Amino acid sequence: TAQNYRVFSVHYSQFHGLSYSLSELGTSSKRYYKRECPLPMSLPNINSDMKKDANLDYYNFNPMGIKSLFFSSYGDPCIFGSDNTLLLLSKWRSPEESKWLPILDSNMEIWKMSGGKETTDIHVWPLALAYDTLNCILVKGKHIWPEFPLPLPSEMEIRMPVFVKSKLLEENKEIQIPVSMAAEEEYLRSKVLSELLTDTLENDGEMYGNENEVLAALNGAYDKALLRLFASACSDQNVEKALSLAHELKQDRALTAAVKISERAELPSLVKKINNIREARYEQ
Amino acid sequence: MSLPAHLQQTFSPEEIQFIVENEPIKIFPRITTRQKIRNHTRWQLITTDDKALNNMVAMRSTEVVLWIALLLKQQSKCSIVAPQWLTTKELDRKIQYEKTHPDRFSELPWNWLVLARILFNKAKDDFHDPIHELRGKIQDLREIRQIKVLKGLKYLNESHLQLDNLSLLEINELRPFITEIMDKLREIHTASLTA
Amino acid sequence: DINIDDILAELDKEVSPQQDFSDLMKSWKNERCSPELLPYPHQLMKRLLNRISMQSQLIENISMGFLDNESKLPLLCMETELERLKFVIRSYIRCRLSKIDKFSLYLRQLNEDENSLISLTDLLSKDEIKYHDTHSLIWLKLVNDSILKYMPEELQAINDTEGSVNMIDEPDWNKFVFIHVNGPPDGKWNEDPLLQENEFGKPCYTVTIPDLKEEVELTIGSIYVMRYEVIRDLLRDDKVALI
Repeated sequence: TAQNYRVFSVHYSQFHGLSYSLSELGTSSKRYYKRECPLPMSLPNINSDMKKDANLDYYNFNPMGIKSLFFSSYGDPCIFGSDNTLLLLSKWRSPEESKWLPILDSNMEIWKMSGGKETTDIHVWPLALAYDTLNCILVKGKHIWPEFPLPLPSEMEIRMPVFVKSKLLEENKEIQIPVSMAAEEEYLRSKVLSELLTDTLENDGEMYGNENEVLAALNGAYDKALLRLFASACSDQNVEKALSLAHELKQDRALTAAVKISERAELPSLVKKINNIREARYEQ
Repeated sequence: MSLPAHLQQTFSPEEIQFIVENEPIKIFPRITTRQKIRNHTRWQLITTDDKALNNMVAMRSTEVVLWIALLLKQQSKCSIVAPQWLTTKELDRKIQYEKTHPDRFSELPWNWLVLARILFNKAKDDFHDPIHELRGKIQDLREIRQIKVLKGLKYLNESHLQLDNLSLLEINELRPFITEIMDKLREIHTASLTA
Repeated sequence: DINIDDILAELDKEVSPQQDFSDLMKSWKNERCSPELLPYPHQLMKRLLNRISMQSQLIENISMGFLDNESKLPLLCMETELERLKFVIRSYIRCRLSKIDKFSLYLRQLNEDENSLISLTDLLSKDEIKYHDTHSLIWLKLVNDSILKYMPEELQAINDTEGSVNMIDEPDWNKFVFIHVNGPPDGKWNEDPLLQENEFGKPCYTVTIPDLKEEVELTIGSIYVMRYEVIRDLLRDDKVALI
């Protein structure tokens, strides 16, 4: 699968295993970024042990079960297959900074939007991803592949596999989400999205003219998640927890809001430490 | 006079469709008007927001006013996304609600009939469910809601009436009967109470 | 646990054409159903007419520029959008004219009443004033020289309210209209008075029908068939809207 100027391939052999390689041919400079590096995709082995219904034909069509290798709107490689989890390359610019982050969990998201059943009749055929916008046909039935009247590419949002079943079955059967973990997951999503956008900001330049504004809004949400986690830690009367979480705050106004949270959530001792952090940020 | 007789105190169904067509809907564009970093005429409309129209990206869902979504769907330049309530699962849920509570209407959106008709006529190929089944469930909902209305028009007093959750087209078609029978039962009462 | 929505709102507390069109549609919907002649929104209509004039000029200029890529969708959308806006204003104005024709003598007696709390200058537009005056005058001339010329002076008045039957037509104040309880126009509920919270937690208004001496709770987000006279006060405050 190739983007405008860069080519991404996955090499498999019975002796070397699944090895990917991201090479950017370029207009006049064949700048390499990876070569035969190991990849964390799970090849279908247990599911291929003569226990499957209607999946045998598809597995015959594609032995490795990798559905697509589509890029992102910013050149981030993505992988989809039997495990039904996206695999992004966060810091793909530096070979030493290689990072394989599972950004979406198709089965978990489907379950949490299906009402509670672990439905298997819903299969995801991804097409492309662009900044939380995963376009994928959701075929309903026993056939994994779609038909000639290709359905509308319904969009799914990226979600980390931080959703714990033990926490999610609090209301055993609009699936309820633990607010304690929901804000943390939003924090993780904002973090990874900001990191991805910063890579293309200085290097690839502006793309649509609104990357700076969406990055600023994302950073605002990033600090809002930190503020919520700070309040949650203060709810447990753990001053050290809130102090540790307060060192990652970006906007100073969010730090003032953290000062207010400390001074209101029955934690007089946190007031002095958050004020000390703010006073240190005065000179930083 | 200036306003015809059949338009005196009611809305013609064409005017109801006109009112419904001003509501925003979500579409998947088949074009891309987002100007790149590296001319072109912008919409700059005066009765809606042009921001979501000058920033369309192909196969990236936005929200535009319905009468513009239909205009683009006249060509192959968009794809109207059916609202969540217009699926077989939700229609079955609403039908079950209607069959379970025989005293009150279900919580369908006020434009459900008009929107269903418009989408079935102009966007017949954008439904994840077979349209031959969506039509059969829309008709079933209409029949149940008509049965409940005829059994409540049996409570046409002279004080007031609470037609909770009733749609807009149903209200529009029942207006000339309810609002002209209650007027007569009020005139009789006020004539009696002339003391 | 304690709620932290207050600080979240605190950190977020650092006339538009869409609103003008929405107000125009609300006024049109209210005018089509209300038995009385609702007050004219002079400022909104002035802004709307200015917008139509400027947009027509803009479309003409863009067409001249095009008369020398080939993106014609924006121009088609501009044209059809302007057509829709013009239709809404057309229907609104013509409904008002029909109501003026129906209640010409009532409006006349309101004008001639020094004890009246309303004035046609504050309730009719300038073109409506001119149309009402001219139509009343010409119909008066026709009825005079066709019927009233051959009638004595005691039976020659065109607004004889002392006869066997009143001959000035008044709007049906107790007419039944379909109302949807919007609630306060702003998004805040406790600020607005008259909103006596009902049981089950749903806020509601409270209006009394003098004829029946009955109190009815107007729950927010509900549809009612109420007498227009009872609703008139709330409707003037936009707390309810005629369906």
